[PDB]
Amino acid sequence: IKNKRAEKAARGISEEEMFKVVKTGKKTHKKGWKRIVTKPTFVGPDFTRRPVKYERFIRPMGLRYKKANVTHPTLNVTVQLPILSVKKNPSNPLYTQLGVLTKGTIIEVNVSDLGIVTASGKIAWGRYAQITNNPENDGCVNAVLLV
Amino acid sequence: VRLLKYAQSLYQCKQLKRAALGRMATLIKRLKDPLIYLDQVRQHLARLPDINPTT
Amino acid sequence: MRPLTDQEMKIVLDKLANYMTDLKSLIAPLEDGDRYVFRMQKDRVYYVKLSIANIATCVARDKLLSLGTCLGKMTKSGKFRLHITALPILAQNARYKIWVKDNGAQPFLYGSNIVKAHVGRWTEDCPEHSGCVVYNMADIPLGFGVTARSTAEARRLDPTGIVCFRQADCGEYLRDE
Amino acid sequence: PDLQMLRTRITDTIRVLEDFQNLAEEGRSRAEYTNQLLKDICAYYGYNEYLAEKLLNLFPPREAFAFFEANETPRPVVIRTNTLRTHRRDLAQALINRGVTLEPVGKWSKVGLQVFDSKVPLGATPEYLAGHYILQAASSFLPVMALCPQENERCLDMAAAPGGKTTHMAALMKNTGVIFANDPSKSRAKGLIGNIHRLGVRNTIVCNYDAREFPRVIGGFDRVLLDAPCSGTGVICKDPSVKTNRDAKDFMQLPHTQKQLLLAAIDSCNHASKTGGYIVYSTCSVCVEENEEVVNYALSRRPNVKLVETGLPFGKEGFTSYMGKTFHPSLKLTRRFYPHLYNVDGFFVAKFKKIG
Amino acid sequence: AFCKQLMTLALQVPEKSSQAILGLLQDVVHTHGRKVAALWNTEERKGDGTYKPLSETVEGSNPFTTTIWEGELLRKHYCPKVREGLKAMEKELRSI
RNA sequence: GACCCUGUUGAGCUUGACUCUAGUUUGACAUUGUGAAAAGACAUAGGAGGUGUAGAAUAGGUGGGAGCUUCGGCGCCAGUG
RNA sequence: UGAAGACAUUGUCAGGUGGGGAGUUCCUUUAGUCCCUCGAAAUUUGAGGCUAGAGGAGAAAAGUUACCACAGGGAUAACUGGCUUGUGGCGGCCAAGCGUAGCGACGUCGCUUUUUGGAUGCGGCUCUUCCUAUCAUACCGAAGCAGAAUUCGGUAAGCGUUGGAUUGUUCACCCACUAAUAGGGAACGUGAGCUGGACCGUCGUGAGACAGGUUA
Repeated sequence: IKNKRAEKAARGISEEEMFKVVKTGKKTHKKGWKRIVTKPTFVGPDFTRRPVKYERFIRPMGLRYKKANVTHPTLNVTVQLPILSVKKNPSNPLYTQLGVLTKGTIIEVNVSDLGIVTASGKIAWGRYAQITNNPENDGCVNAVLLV
Repeated sequence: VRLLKYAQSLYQCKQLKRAALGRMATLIKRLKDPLIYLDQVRQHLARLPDINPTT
Repeated sequence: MRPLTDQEMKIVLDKLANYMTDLKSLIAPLEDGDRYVFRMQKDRVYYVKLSIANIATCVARDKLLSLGTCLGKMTKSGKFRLHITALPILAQNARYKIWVKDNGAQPFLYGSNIVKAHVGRWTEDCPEHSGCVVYNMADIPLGFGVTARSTAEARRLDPTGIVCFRQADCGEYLRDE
Repeated sequence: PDLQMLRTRITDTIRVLEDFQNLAEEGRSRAEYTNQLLKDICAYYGYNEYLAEKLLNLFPPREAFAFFEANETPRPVVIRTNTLRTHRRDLAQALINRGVTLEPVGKWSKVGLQVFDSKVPLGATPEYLAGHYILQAASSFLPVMALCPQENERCLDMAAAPGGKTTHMAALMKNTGVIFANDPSKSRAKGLIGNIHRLGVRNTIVCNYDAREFPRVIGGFDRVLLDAPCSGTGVICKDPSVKTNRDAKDFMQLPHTQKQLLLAAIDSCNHASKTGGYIVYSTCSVCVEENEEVVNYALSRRPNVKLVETGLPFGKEGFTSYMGKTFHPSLKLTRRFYPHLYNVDGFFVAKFKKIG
Repeated sequence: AFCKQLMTLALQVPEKSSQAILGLLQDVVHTHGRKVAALWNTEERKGDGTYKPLSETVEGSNPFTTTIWEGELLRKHYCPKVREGLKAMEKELRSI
């Protein structure tokens, strides 16, 4: 997998800055208006506009995670794969909407490099994986593929 | 250090410290062999004679 | 779709007259014997030509998702909220105008209030809570809203001071993507 | 294995196939050589045997190698200006003042502008948010200049999912006429509506209907565009799954739906149109089963439709014949677009007049 | 809108008055300029609608979706005064 | 600081029956004529035809065929399809 | 009696829509026969069709949300205190045992992770005393430790432990003397000394404003 990646290689502003801008635009700061979520999250697109429902949740650059360590059981192997979307967090609907990564969290992972052959002769390009560590205590995301 | 900046409890800070210091250790345990090779070559160079090229 | 009722059109025209100067221009008949109308599809109002509406009726209710220009939505409490999609009409026939420099134009798109440190041009004799469309230095319509103070108070105001209340901006197009 | 060694071996096999008569082996034949090259390219370029073989039959060795290098390499940035709001000169001037590197995409489009590198996010620029330009592709530019829509007409964008083509239609009709923009998935119709409202279009009707109930719902459109859902062998750069996820079953279901869609478009246009009776069929694939066989089917099952000159600046003619099947001679009027020759996504276009 | 309408008028109106109209439009171009340069540079013609000549209101008639093409007759009007006035108009349009 | 609940509000989602029908809209047909000038498709009778890749070569296509013969050039045969 | 004119207008059948008027109380998924039709490619498919499970009083409005703004109600009201420190997490293998499938340390393998060498967003100075988690000095053990200069470790707190550049400040890096120019506590007030708002009211609210009042 790593040699394939190596040979393939051979071939906006952050929400903190946006919030500071809005604050410069607005005189009066309501007490505790800035509600930063202190849990590691996944976002995806670099620059996006959030709904007014969730425009108060700030997700820090230092806490954004884009890549995870996924283990395939049947073919015992751990590979670094990119996270596509946070699918369900069995702790809070708000957490799964904001993309909070907690223990036992179902996420979508790209398994394109792994090369899983399916029944129809397809090639797997996205699979569910359960995060089985505590990313809030460990500066990493560890997940087991549900295959 | 960034994660510690955004930490929220003593347990979280301890786990983050333990993780950081242990990740650095794993890196060294990976760099076992080059250290041995460098020690050997260090000794051999320290024992090499001085030969002046232009004399 | 369904045409607006009398009270619904009264509310919509109240908001439109709050923000615009002439409205018989909007509802005036055109050269080809056609006129613009108002229709409601799933608590959204759409400004659209009568010909387009009459040719759009063939579409089943569950399958019509847009028609013409979406002016805004009627909320559950029976009030009309105008939209950045309805900005172009406001630019065409705006009542009060506020020009912002780049230093406030970028924040306005990010979703911040307009400041005296940002304003670059006013419209003389603007009352306190009036309808002002926010443009940049290139006469490009950037948004719309309601201003905070009058012209004299804004002039006398601290340059780090709110002069306009943000209500809608072009950044929501970066949202609904 | 050693994929650099395999690149070298691919080069050797290509020269061997080029000069087999002079440069040969004791008894190894073209069949063995091309089979080895097939396996080589399947291994290094991550293509399944079926699709890799299909593209190998599509092109001469050198051209095939260029095609797959191009498919590995991404396309440049390209944007379309809204003639409804600004024009190319002022838009380019403003963007350069903001600090991005642009230059006109060519002499074939007067509305397109190629972007190389940028200092400001292209989708966050104030002009972009005001609806001055849209991030589209030149391949997507092509079908509308095939079907230039005149003012005060009824047009049917039978599949208008991104929105760029519908907005460009609105630009050329000058916000006049009626455009039925249909997309059979609410989620992507959301982005369609967003783009329409950002770019300032007032003559669009967005429907979520299956594109094949059109002669039943409205019928009688002056002009129709049909960007047929396809296998995606022209945007393999953007969608790397196509390399190994397209099988025989797929290349049998996809064309049946495309054939039904083309029949629907033919039945949806009107023969008695004062200004235009045009169907324009476009496809994002480069495979012959996907491309021009649906055209042959259309000209074989509806005699009242005639293939007409495409009016596009560049391209290569359609294939009158292929491995066994002979098409209608007139198919040469169609045009094909490939990345290796022209730095554009691979498309196929076809223009039709209705007579009956 | 007034520039376009006055060019049409000057096309259809007697010599001395037409000279006056050309002078007024020259003054208008001098004062405003950049605002009305698009009426003569066809590359800046807006395409957000079609010009409506027999309109009812000034805003209703889309003025920037058209081009002042009258010069092609007012340069061959019989009066040297109006001809040189149009020449001065183009001169200052050029020296904008 | 934080947490739970209620009321109003915004944001979003879901539901809001069935049968005819005004309105609206698409296609076809009809009144309904006299002609003239153009275009298309049907009627024959002719004439002429095919350059994706490789294959020497511009391979409509199918059918038989190992011999063809203005009796010297061809077939078959080896390719390459 | 004149003008217009083979286009209009008009009529009929087939449909699309119907939040308006009158009356009354269809598609999608699942499994099966390889049972029929319809398309499509030729040596096979996709869509309908059959059987019976699952989805979709009634234009008045209704249900819903770990979301938002405002108003209110309730619980909690500080907090750690034989705490803290040096060795990451996840999954597999092994695994004395417990047990008779489940928990299971140390190691090993996989990810982080490799075939060529600025971060930070209250600081600073003087003196007393104490700690050692020792920078130097004293004595030791080990090192290709020839000599010299050293590195790591041990006992040791008796004795001492700077100045620059830079930055809002600090650290990192870099630069100069020096034997070295160590780190901490004085116990929720970091030993002693010095220095560098919330309540009401009016009007609003897609939004705040008041030389309006009161008050610790």
